[PDB]
Amino acid sequence: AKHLFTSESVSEGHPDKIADQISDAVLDAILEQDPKARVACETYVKTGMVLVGGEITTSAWVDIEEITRNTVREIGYVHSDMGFDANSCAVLSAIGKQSPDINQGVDRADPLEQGAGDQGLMFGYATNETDVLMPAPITYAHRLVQRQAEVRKNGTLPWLRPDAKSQVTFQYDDGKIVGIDAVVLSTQHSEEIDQKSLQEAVMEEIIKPILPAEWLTSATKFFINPTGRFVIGGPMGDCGLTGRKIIVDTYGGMARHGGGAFSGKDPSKVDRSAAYAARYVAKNIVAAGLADRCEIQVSYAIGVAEPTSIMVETFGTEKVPSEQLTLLVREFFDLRPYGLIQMLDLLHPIYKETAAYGHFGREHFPWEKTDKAQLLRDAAGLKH
Amino acid sequence: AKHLFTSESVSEGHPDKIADQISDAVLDAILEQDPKARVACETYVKTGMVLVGGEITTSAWVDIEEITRNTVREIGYVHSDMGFDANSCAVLSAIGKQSPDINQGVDRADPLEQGAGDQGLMFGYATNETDVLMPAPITYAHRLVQRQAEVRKNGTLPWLRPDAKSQVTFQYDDGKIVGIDAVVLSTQHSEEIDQKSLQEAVMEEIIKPILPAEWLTSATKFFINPTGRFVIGGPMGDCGLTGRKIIVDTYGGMARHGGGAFSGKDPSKVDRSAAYAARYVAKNIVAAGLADRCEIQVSYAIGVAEPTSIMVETFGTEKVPSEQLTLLVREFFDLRPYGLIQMLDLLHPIYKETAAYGHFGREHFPWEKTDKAQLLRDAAGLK
Amino acid sequence: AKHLFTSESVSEGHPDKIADQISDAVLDAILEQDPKARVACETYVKTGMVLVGGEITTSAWVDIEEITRNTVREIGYVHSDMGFDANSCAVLSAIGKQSPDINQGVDRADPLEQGAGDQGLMFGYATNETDVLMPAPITYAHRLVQRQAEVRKNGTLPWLRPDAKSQVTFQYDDGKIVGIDAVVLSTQHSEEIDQKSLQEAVMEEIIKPILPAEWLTSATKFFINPTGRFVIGGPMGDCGLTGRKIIVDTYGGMARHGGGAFSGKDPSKVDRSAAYAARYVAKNIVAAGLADRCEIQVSYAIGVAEPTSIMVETFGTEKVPSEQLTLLVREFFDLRPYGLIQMLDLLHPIYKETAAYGHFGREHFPWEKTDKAQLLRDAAGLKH
Amino acid sequence: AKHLFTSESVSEGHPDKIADQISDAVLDAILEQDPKARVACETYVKTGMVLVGGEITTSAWVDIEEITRNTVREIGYVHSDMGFDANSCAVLSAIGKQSPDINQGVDRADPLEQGAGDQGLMFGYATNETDVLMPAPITYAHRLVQRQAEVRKNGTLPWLRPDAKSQVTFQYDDGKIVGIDAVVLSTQHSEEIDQKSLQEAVMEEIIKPILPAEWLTSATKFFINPTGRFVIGGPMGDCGLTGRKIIVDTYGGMARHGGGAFSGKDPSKVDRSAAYAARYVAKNIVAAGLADRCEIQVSYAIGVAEPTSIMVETFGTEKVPSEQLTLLVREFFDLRPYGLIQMLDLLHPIYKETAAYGHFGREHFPWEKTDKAQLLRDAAGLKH
Amino acid sequence: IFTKEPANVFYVLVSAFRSNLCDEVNMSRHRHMVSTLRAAPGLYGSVESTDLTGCYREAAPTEEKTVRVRCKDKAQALNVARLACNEWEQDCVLVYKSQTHTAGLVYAKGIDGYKAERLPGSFQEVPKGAPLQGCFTIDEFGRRWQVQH
Amino acid sequence: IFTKEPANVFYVLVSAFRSNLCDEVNMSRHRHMVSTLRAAPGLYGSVESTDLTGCYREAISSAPTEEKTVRVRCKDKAQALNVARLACNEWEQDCVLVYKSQTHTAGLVYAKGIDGYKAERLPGSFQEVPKGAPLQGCFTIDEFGRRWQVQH
Amino acid sequence: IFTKEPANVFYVLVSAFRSNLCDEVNMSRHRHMVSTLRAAPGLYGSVESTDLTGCYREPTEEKTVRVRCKDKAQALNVARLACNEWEQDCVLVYKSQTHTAGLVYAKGIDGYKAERLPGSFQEVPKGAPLQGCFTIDEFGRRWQVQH
Repeated sequence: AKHLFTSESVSEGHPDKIADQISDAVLDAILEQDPKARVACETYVKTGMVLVGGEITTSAWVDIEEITRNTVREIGYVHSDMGFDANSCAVLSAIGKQSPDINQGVDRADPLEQGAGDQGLMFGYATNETDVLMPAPITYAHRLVQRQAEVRKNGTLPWLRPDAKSQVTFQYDDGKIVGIDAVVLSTQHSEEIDQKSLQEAVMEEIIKPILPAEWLTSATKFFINPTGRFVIGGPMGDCGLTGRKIIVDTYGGMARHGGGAFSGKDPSKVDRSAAYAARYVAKNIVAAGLADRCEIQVSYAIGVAEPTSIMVETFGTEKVPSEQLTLLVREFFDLRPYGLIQMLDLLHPIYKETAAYGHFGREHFPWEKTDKAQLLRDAAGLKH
Repeated sequence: AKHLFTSESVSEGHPDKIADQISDAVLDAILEQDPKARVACETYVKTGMVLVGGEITTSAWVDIEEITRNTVREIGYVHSDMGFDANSCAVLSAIGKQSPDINQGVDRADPLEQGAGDQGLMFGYATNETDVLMPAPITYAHRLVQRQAEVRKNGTLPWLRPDAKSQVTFQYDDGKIVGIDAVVLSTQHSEEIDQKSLQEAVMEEIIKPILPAEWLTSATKFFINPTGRFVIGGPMGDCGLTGRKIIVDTYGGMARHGGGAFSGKDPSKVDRSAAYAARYVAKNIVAAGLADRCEIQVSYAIGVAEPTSIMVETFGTEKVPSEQLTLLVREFFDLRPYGLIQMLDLLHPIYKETAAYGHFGREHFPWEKTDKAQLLRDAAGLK
Repeated sequence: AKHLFTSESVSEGHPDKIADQISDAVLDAILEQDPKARVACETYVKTGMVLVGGEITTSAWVDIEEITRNTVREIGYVHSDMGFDANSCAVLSAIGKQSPDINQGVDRADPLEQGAGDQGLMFGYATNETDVLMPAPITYAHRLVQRQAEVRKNGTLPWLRPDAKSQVTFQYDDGKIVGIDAVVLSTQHSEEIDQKSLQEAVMEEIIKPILPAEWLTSATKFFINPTGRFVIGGPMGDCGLTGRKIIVDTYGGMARHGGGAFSGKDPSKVDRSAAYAARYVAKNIVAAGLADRCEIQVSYAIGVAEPTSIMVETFGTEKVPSEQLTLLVREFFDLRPYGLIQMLDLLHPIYKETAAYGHFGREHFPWEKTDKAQLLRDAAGLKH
Repeated sequence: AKHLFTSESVSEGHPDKIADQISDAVLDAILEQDPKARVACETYVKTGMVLVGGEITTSAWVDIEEITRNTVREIGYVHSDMGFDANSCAVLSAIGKQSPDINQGVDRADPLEQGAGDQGLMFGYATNETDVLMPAPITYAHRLVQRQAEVRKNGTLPWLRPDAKSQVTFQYDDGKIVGIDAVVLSTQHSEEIDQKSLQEAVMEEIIKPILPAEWLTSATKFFINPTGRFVIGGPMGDCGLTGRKIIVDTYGGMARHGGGAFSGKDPSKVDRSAAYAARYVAKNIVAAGLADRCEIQVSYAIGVAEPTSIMVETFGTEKVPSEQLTLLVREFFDLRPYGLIQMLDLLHPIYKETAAYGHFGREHFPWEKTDKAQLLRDAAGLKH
Repeated sequence: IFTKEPANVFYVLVSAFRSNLCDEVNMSRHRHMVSTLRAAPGLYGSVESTDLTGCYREAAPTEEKTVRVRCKDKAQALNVARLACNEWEQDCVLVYKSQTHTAGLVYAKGIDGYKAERLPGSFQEVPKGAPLQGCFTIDEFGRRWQVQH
Repeated sequence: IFTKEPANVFYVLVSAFRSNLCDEVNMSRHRHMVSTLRAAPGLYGSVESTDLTGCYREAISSAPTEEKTVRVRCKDKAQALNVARLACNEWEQDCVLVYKSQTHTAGLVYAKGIDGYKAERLPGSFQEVPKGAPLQGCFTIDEFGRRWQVQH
Repeated sequence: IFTKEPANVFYVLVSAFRSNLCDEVNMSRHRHMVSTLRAAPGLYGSVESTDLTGCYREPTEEKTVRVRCKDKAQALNVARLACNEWEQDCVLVYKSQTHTAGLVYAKGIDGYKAERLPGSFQEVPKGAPLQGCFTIDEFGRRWQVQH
């Protein structure tokens, strides 16, 4: 029957997402400079300071501080009142180690056979609830935050300030979405605005234009900056750790996630590669329509070319037996780490965009392409 | 149907869990010295550097440095050549401090009516699979790594060293464990021991104990330190960030999770407290037998006493109207933050034990206690 | 579920079955003389007159009355008191024989291309209830009357006379044979015998050895010549006609039936051969595990070799999609009449045995062969 | 859920139905003379001879010859070239009369209480697909053949001759009617008419006015005398029996059948009466709306007043538990033979009407009245 | 459900005449248009039956005297019917093939109003449970059009 | 589904205009009316795309017929919508289909005249054909069967 | 289920010593023999818990002993040959994690029998107690099979 479901998305003005943006900005830099790099970088966000630490394996030379300050500038933490400034803040670098020696030494084993980077497990989820196969609520929350940031940047609300968070609660009755139960929005605001103007403005420029008027109801409730005094935002407001905001990037708790932070890790790292892969394949699946939605779990042991475990789940939404389904999975896609790499060719510095507002749910991301579905189309016959 | 499932559990030796134990020990010490304080701290782990920082509205006064040193000591990283020596550990503290007494003297308002710290959603999952009312796989990997930890501490395999991970794959038939497809173990060790002797020894003193015989067959596939080189490990091995091992702390990914790390968070905040409360109600529900496996999504708004949204899910394993079930939940339980604080009395310095090896599935923990279940079953009706 | 289902069979001693036996014995001898012949013969049976008439094209030379009397003798009506005797009864051969067409048009050009002899429709049914792939009650009833005749022949109860009718009512829970509710057995008996001993000995020598003692309960009711007098049986009491008892021949009433009388019909005639092929493909589909209980309707427009319509019905027990199943049907079996002929080798002098006690469910019959089933088991490996 | 279904009918001009007509006309004659009689007459039909014989107990006095000649003449086989004559056909009555005194002598018995005259079993069906509560295809096919007979009689196409047969194939989606796939109509025709113009004429005067063009597609195929020559028609070309088209009499094979040839059976004969009762009660059931399509079966043990089995079948289209349903059934209806007699009042010379064009679906026949249905509906409280 | 009792492909359609709010003069108006159509059946090619009552719930059901007419010509006769409704301003009419008893309604104004609705689910049914639709009943037989779900 | 990719609260609605059997003069009529609609984008409040066609049994035995149609993206729940209605009224057009872009489903309004609102809401689905069965109210744009769906 | 707690590869098994013929003297010999078992921990190779009491409604109730032996069959062998010596034939065994196993009826030094179709064991569902009760720690427990 009817039951609430709730998902949230943070602004790209949030400290944790700030750290992720920083990390994958460094990643895009190093990657542009080298396709074959092996990088895992982490970013700590604190009031007066920002730190980056980790390891890089390549030939590239990279200025960390300017990457960081560019990033903050994009976000806009450029004045004391905000509690954080791109320029004056302290950047702390500990990554280095710049050791391309080990992998440059000898290269004769086939890449598709080169064992998994490190042990791990991950998931890829897909559905038909929306166009983009993502779950509805997480997508709506992403729309909310990105619209907020857009208003801040274009200047329609000059007094807006980068940090913000959003949470939405829908009534899932019989699977379909009848309407929103409630929406809660928190924003960083300049000191000038008073509360009432703020609530009015945000209900105006954000809530209505983004949400379906039908889902918008009187019974639906709206909580906007319940404290309302949020001129303090971002780091001085709260701590920031890379990948700490792990779920928001994903399906927003709609499905089970593996447990490896996307940002600050390169396609060499098995986590993102495999996760992109799982999302990609499940997307091709639901695009075929074999199941309204599918969950995919894949588990790698370190030094293993092949997935230790591959589980498919349709939640009964399957139109065909699940076993030949599994067969098709293992056939049509090479699940080897470098193999799915070649399948998706991630070696392009693009992740600075996927830094925030969902790592799936955007077309330009390559994994979101779903050609092979047609091949899948042929492999299975008619439903039932 | 039949399929495979996998989960993962880490040793205390892994850097992420290291930072987690660190921050949680901090929180337990401060809680001991002061119940009502507010705590938000994070820990970072570099090669020889450990960082701790956050806002702690407390009257308390304790050196974070010596606490960290003693904790790492207990972990045993007391030798640089391991990759980390507790004596040498570079300690960085930036912990924000503030006076909470002034705030509480200002508020003068009922606890229950006081709103949630921050907006956030969280889950609680339970099931009748385990008689500890957990999922099987994460529990097995937990017993695995902790048995390794124990057999190291007691020095039975002294050359063994702390850092270790376990990734385990079961075969589920029609939702029933028929056998373990594969078990993968990695562990830190001295250098002198051979890889093969190591695999043999660990299969003996780790694998055989925690794994039951029947699921083990020839078909079961074992992969132990496939690199074979895990002297190099620990912090120098890899940087550990507080909470990054969230899922493997929660449910092994058997069920959903919201994304708020447990460590460094007093019961006051919504994240950890609500997580406990959800697992608690779910466990009591299953103990009332209302559903065989159940997941709870509870969602709070910042500053708000009322929890924005409440959802129960039974995967059809319910025995009653799910809406009636929700009604019963709201009856028996005050989902307010202060409400669950009351119902579970989390105001006690205990979380150093929830540091590592499973937050849920250890009876001494308050939320794991299942009292209202019976009364819930009494509220239930037919069955 | 709780529902009681009944079927009913007859002995060979009953008039109608006598008619059919006569007709098909004629057919058997004739077709033996010439396989290529065409025969449509019907037999009326009255108090003492056996009438036989129909259309026959062949070059054969057969006495009607000879086979007639011999058949009646084999049945056993040899004495006045039975109410009938081949030595006594007068035989009326009304068959008009015209030449076989020797023209080259009906020749080699193509048997498969040769159009259907006559319009019509027929049914096949198969189930997974039994090893014989036929509904239970009809099978048990047939086995009952068979036990009866076998007694009357081996000499166990000589005072039995050939006419006998049996009827069984099974209980049904969840469509699983649970309990036999009622048993009605009327039989033809000599004058000397007495009613009570008859009831007893009949219950003993026939009912027990054929019904599973379990479904026999205390509450199980019995009716055995409840009229208490069946001295004068056979045709004298009542008219017997060709093929009228068509139900008992097919399915005992579990399945819907087309209406073509099988007895006394040459194989080239569409009805009998078509229905046999129907039962054939039904058995093959059921044996291939593709369904639990399947029904087949096939319809032929006179002069058109191609079946007008082919319906396959799985009652939800299809393990593969029903239409893909239908495709399978059209592919694996040629359904043109002469296609059936080649498929089954029907042009063989067999059916005299097939006159009575079940037109299906007796193995050595060609349509009953489950050979093709494996291929069908092959053509689809999906499980649901 | 897409399947082709097929049904089959014959004009009265067909020899078999002719035989049935003969029997029932005899029956109506006798019943007119005396209601209480017992009649079991059968009629064989050869090329030039019609044999009539049966067991009859009555005080009646009825020429078989006059009746037969009248009936045949009314049908129209009044000429040699037709293939059969009413005036020169040979009439043979094998009728053996029993004494009505055995009927008068039995007394002091509840007429109701008396056991059934003869064991049996039968299925009456009903479906709300059509307002006659009959399977659509067989009803349309009756309308077809009847229209043909009508155009023969009214003189519009006098070259048309009585014998004619019909075969229709409908599409079915979701169990629902969509289109007619195929239609086959073959008739006897006078020599003067051609093939082609006959095709045209049958297309117009019969097919068009009777078939809903919506069901008629260009893709829908047509067959009219596919052999292209049917001058020799009637019994001359092909033998005919009494009760050898038991299917088209009842349901066109949509529903499983008991197997009692109705014609020539007196009401007191259990088969005809009981089957009437079955269709009657099933029609009342569906009319009350207690279910959408119900098949009733009833079985009777010889010498018993109470049936052995009364099984209702709803195909899930029930609106109430089949068990409460069965209780209701045995509540309102007394399936005692004389009971169903008094319920239906069969004691009237009316069956010459039910000769052809289906025993069911025709209003004035009392068993089609649906008054009981209201008290049925009100018996169980149903609100949907 | 396929009635199959009335004639085959012969068409049947209904009309109201009571479109505007002129209750009594509306009644006479209807009657006069009835006289018009019935007086010249040939052009209409139709058999009239004026007893019926047409109830449009239209969110407060309005009931207007209505007439069902059987039109033989697959378009021509019903076309004449459409014309009549047009001149008498009657907005739109229902048509259906009796055997199938299913057809959408056609709107028809101007010279040749050829505007027949899509979604032609069904018609001539009485579920007797939910009256929240157009009451179109003759001899207390509420004949409502439906769709499939 | 919830087609998030398309624009938000906008209503996308279709129009046919080819009402009477006027085979090619009706097509010219169509082109004319499309031009007229494009002529006043403001009050029409819509962008037009003319690829779509619509296909019905039409309950008049002759044959299912199809008409060229146009999709227009009105921003106004009513204003540009009402303009579309008044247009089809002018063009003797009986009914129109409007579905709200984000939900991707909303019922039809067979309102005409000057100031009439006949707001039906179908069973809440639209533009959704998996190429299974084309029986229903027939649509195609960009060779996509895209028609509403009734609940089951 | 699976009880998750006890050492895995360990073998916990329940046995009754009292026959049906008498009760109190069967109970005396019960405590005697079970104490003999208890006293020797090497052959019986197990720990004992005497709380458990069984019923077989077939409620024939008797005092029972739960012994946990490491040896997969060996101390189990001592237990089963011991029940042989006490003429008792009914003895249940189960492995901790599975928390079930079939039933063994093994007298004779090598006479060794194995059950067929074991589903589960040592849980009561509170629904239908027709099965053999096994009540310990104020909790009933029975064995099971899939349906």
